[PDB]
Amino acid sequence: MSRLEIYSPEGLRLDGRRWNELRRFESSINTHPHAADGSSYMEQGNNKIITLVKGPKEPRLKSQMDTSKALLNVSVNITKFSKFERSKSSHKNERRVLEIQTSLVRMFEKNVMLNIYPRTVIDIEIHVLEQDGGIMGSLINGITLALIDAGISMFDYISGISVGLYDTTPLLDTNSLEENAMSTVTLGVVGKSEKLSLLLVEDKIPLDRLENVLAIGIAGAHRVRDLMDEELRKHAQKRVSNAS
Amino acid sequence: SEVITITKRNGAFQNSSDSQIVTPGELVTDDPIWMRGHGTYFLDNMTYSSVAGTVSRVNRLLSVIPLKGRYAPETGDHVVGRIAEVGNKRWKVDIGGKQHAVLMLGSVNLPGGILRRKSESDELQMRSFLKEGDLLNAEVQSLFQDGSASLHTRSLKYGKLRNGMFCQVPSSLIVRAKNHTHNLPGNITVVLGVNGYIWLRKTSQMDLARDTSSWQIYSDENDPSISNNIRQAICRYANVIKALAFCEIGITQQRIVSAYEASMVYSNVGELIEKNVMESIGSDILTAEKMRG
Amino acid sequence: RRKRLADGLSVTQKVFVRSRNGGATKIVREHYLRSDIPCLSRSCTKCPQIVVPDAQNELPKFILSDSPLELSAPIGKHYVVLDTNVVLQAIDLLENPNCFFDVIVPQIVLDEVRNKSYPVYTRLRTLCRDSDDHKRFIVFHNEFSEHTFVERLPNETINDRNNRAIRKTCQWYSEHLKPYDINVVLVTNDRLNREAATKEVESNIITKSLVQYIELLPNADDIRDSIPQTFSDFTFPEYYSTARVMGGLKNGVLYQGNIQISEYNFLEGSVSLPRFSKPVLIVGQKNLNRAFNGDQVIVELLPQSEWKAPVISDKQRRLLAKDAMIAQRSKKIQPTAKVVYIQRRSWRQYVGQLAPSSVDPQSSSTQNVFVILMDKCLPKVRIRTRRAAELLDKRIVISIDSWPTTHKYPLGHFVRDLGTIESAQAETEALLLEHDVEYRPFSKKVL
Amino acid sequence: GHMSLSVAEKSYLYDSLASTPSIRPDGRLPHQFRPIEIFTDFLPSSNGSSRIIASDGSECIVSIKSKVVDHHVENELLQVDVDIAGQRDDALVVETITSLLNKVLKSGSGVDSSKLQLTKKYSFKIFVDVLVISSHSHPISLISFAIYSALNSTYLPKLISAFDDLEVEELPTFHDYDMVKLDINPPLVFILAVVGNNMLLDPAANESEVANNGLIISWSNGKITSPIRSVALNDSNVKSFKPHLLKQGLAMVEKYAPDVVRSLENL
Amino acid sequence: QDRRRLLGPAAAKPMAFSNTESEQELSLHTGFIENCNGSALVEARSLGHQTSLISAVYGPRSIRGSFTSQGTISIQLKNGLLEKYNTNELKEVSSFLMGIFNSVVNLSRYPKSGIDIFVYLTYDKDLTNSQISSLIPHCITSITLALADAGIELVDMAGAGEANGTVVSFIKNGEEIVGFWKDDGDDEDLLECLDRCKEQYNRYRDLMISCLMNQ
Amino acid sequence: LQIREEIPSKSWDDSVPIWVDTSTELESMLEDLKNTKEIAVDLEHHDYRSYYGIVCLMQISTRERDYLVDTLKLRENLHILNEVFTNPSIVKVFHGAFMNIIWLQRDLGLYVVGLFDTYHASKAIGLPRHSLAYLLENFANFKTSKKYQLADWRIRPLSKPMTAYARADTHFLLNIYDQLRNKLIESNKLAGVLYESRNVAKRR
RNA sequence: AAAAUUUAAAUUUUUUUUUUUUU
Repeated sequence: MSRLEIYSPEGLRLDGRRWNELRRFESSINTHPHAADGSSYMEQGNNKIITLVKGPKEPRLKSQMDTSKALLNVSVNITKFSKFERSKSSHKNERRVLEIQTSLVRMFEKNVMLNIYPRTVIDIEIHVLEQDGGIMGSLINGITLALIDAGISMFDYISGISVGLYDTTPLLDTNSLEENAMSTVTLGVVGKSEKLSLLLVEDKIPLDRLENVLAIGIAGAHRVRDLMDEELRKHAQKRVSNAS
Repeated sequence: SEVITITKRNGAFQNSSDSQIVTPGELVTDDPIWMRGHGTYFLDNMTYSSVAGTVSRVNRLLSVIPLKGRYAPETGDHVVGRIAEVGNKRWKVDIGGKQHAVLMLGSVNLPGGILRRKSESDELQMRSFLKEGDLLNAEVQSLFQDGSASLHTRSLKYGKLRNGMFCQVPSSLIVRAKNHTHNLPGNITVVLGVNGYIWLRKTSQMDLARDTSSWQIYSDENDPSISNNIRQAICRYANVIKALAFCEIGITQQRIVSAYEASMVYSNVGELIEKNVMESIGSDILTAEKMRG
Repeated sequence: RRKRLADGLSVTQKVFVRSRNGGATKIVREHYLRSDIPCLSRSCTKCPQIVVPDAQNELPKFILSDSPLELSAPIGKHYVVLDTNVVLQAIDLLENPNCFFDVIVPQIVLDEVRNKSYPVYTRLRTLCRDSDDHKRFIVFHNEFSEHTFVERLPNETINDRNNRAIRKTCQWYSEHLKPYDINVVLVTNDRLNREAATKEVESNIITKSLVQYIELLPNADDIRDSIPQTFSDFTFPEYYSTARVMGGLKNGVLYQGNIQISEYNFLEGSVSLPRFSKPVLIVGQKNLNRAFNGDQVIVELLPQSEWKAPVISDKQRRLLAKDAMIAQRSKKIQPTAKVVYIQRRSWRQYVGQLAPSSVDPQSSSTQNVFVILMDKCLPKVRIRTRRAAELLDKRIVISIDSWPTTHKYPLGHFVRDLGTIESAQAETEALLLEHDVEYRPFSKKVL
Repeated sequence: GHMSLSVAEKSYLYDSLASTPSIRPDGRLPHQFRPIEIFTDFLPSSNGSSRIIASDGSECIVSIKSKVVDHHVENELLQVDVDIAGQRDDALVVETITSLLNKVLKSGSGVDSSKLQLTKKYSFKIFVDVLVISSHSHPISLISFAIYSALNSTYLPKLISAFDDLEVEELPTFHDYDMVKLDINPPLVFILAVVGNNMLLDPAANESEVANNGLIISWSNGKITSPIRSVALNDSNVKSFKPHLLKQGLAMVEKYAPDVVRSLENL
Repeated sequence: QDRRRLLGPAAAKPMAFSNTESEQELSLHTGFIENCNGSALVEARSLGHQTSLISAVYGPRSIRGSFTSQGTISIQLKNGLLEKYNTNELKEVSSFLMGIFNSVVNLSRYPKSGIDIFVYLTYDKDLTNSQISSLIPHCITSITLALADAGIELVDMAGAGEANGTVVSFIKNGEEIVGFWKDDGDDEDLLECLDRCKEQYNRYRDLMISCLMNQ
Repeated sequence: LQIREEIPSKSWDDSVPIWVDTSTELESMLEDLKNTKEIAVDLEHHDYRSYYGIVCLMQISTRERDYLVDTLKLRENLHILNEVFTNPSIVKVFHGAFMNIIWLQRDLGLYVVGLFDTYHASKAIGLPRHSLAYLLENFANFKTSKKYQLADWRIRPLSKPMTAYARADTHFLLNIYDQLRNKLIESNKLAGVLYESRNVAKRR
């Protein structure tokens, strides 16, 4: 029994949001010029991520080398101050995390034009600072910045969002309070399409909603890569207008 | 009269000519007549960019030049290499670009010249002439199938550095010209690499020879006679590089001279590090750019 | 501070510290205001312009009529906006079918109830959805409302901004209800909140108390006995503080369970504790400490000086608590306990009968009466009331209001007017509810 | 280390800095530091936050989370925990710097744990939690600086009830909005280096490379204090040292220390 | 738990108990480990405090990494039986160890060659009714004797002396200092902190050279 | 060099900036400023409609009365203001007094000796925000005008809240020089404040 | 009317056990 109010009959959420609404969504480009040529910062609500990309460059060992394409390393940093309650132990080989480290690779095996970057290394650095739930799709949207943040060869935008289900009703952009309150699904959505990169369900879901549930998140996901685009573009105008 | 810049800003993560600017995933056109080059991929009509950059339409060739990326190596360029590794008869050496350049064993100026011919005992002395991290003048020959290219030293003018100091910049602000070695009043010399690597040293006689012994081409020696008036004059040219680099300024040899004489306000050379004052001198030259040419 | 979104939409941070298990756990949330907040009424024509469907694709129903009970000018037509306290005092007055048909529930008022009582919070959740043609309850989410949202002022407690926002909540209302001359009546019980509007501080606002509202009804005689509310031989003790009992629970000091107060002995009862085998008696009227039978309480053992044969530190009591289990194995002298806090009242609505001694025949005015309850184990309740000559040969519903320090018998108020003593219909009725039988017809949300 | 430099420089760099009119590669005065940027108060889930920017783009953030604890069952009332990006837990420079600042912030050495004291039975466990994005330096004296601002950017919720839990043993109560700033006098740390007969302040990485040896000096309370360690930067150029040079640097720190402090004691 | 070792059943616990200028002294011995090429044995006993520890040499071992011009030192501090110093407490000392020997060892004599140093904080009494800081100088002495036993090119018998929570390491019969370590103490006691350290250093190095030249 | 207590400026409705409309009231200031051993100073400049530069406005204030200097034709006639402004007995209190002097030095070459800096001198003792939006907030109880300061003062007469804002900014830096004339002697950083004032008025 | 003219793409191994985040 929860002593609180999940979703109002008057249509409202905890901050008063509707079921089809987002948090405040902020990106940034070239946050760290002195660090790497890929440096981008995310605020999606209180989900705050520093995203860092190194490459395309020489390996540390000739063993870790291919004569066909690039490699992709995922290093996730969950701080012990990432949550309200401070976690005791470190996470650096936690089997929960390694799954995502697998996950973003196979999500991003297929945007990178791998053949045109052979014998070189791409390393993607993650710094999870403030954690607000919706944690999975929070990452991917930070990734899509960071590859463009160096301008690496690719096909498309890739969008990510967790959308939750309170009993019948979809919830775009849940939080961790709502995440522990109901069943949620995250979608790794590619560009403008209807094709998926990531699809992950932990919670128990009745089958019959799911087609409708999947039909929800696309309009959210399309508005994601929407808001990424111009925000890059108004940055992109700021270069040449003052470069030239 | 200070030690450190401590200025405070609390409560925030952060403080917060027309051409086509295109994104990845974006259609350019589907006129089939266009040709498809760099930054471009496609499906039979659909012209699709892949980076954050600009549409370049060359006369039937459409291609996308990005804005962000590493240094692109091209042949015949005058850059600076830092010695990464030694191979079989090969060397590895950083450009700053995507990968290392390679450098053949006989690709270098031998002491005594060509009268010193080949020897298999030379690979027993690879570490003799060269070792790690060292800096030099190199001449970009040609490439491989990927885009990785190689170097050589076909002159006396190319060779291992000494007599000064290194600095480095983004590769963008370095402008192209028909010349790259430059000699500056103060009896000193900039060796602007294209790739973003910058070596200063004292003007040699060979430098003086450009405008009117040979066994010292792998030495770690300098001229022993180095005044502080040399040395402190190095640092004044040193910071004004980073001034223009912080101010995003295309390097003109004269602008440096213009940077140097504008820096004659300040004799305290340590004051050449200020975010404002570099920007102020940066603001000086751009205003001074609005007079001459 | 606050920030803006491009939809004209506001975003700010509400942040607090969770005090659970004594921890100091800082909790931060973002907060949104919207500008599509409906006024939810019949007469307004612009809040129905902004109403948008839900995920089930519905635009909801705007039910508060143009026609309230109209009263004596300068009331005229009016709506009612409440206090939590007047709800906390008079929750059953709200459930009168005879009156109060059109009430806005403010969101903060909704929350303090959800802060205070869970099944009372059910009833407002019950009434608002089960509002009908007659009686109409809405919930206005005023702190989701942009135009009624306020902040924490400097040097402020949380109580101040509560009263101020409710005052702010009413302030928008008549402004939106100027075009139809239906007023808004703010009801309170707080004398300091009945002080700042005496000067009419900012708003020319309808600040009346309960009785100051009750004294303006056309039919207020029937309902004023549903208004909630020396008498001394000694003084009863009190119940321990919050940090005292939470400080008592972990150490093994304090115990909770259920108590049974005997009918054949009104002043003696035992509990069944989880640590303890035998039913541990609590002896003494002060030691029962003005709780009722069946309630959830918090008890403390008594010293062996008060143990019965058929200190400052809790370092002593625990070692004495071990001696209780020894004395539990004795069954020759067994320990006594007393209550020190009440985990929960098992109060509800109650039905009884009055005392003929308590009533004056010649009087017509207000007077004290005690109610003889149908529960044999529970004592009489002093009822300050007018119409006792009516209700003496009649069945009644009360509800217990409070227990202050002095009163040997509690303050409560009559709620529902039932019918004649040993009439078959009325004796049918209380036979249902005092046996907990639902009888009410199926409501509008049922059908 | 980080960098690999060339030998011909290494002479000239060891030449120019060991000048008797000593010359930095950027040519500052020998006691100067380098320009930085200092941000805090930006992780609003935390008791305090911090964000500091170097001139070479070295980068760190230190977080402040607190916790209420019994101050009798636990000795260390204040804990430091450090993360460097790019490195294993097992590495050396990690653990030494980690173990260092614990000593620097011992509970009654320069730390005024009475200000941390909640009750006669309880107090505040604090967590100095450190994430370094990048460094090109022996990073330590940078890291103290943000922490100094981090403690100067930390608010704590207010006690409501009383504080004597020996007899009555009350469970302590906090207000839900009222925070008070931690009054504290945090220490500071300075990296030193010895070249020939010269002693530079704030060694940059080039300056850090060529040095014969270097120091770490603990500043607290407006004076010099412990922990103090002689410290290697490289290990190809490690030379010994006259002690008066060691005696020289102390006031050389000290007569320029509070001006850096007052620049940061500036609000 | 740890699947690699025998740690007993988990719910057990170890046993618990409750309450119901001076001289330092040595006994220094070499040549007693046949795995190594340099061994040294140290007894210490001082006033409430008796301490024994072992320094072990492996060198020159090959380096599978790459080319270096010269040698490279590796130092391990490991708990012995009773006293358990903290993990991060250990390696800080290991950091402080390496700095001094990098003003000692002719690494230039030893290209592409490794140095392995194993120090076993084997057993310590502290019967006294910065606890690691009291054991610093004896390490350097214990290392130096083992490094003489492997016969490696060492410039000086360098040693450290202690004065009350302060460790200062010398060369040239004290005429230069090579390693400095300070905890809390007084203020500006440095000049006396020169002295008592120096004379123990003046004591110890003579004890060391007796241990070898008389053998 | 002798500190006093905090003496704020006069009452805000007790004064409007009585501007110098010709050489007459321009001479009214040089007779009034030649008697005070302290003076508040401010200026405004537009870098748009001139190459040599036209200082759009100037504010010069005593302990009670503040001026608004009309410097269109008196740009060439601002040479008489140094009759009190080049004096060692009278500090000229301004916040960042470079372009208040240098634009009067670009066209008029004016004698600069002995001005009291309020902008960067606030940073050394530790008044954190050097802007006139803070000193009018913390020491003068006023509001700033930021979009109007980007706007010029080339024509005359000027706008009255715009002449109330920079004069509040003149009351700002003077009250950022009121307690700065007090607290400088305490924290042992006042000796650098005179040499920094010496570094601004000397080299050109 | 003969005569003839051009290229060149990189090889053989260094690491520390899995809890544990608010019905």
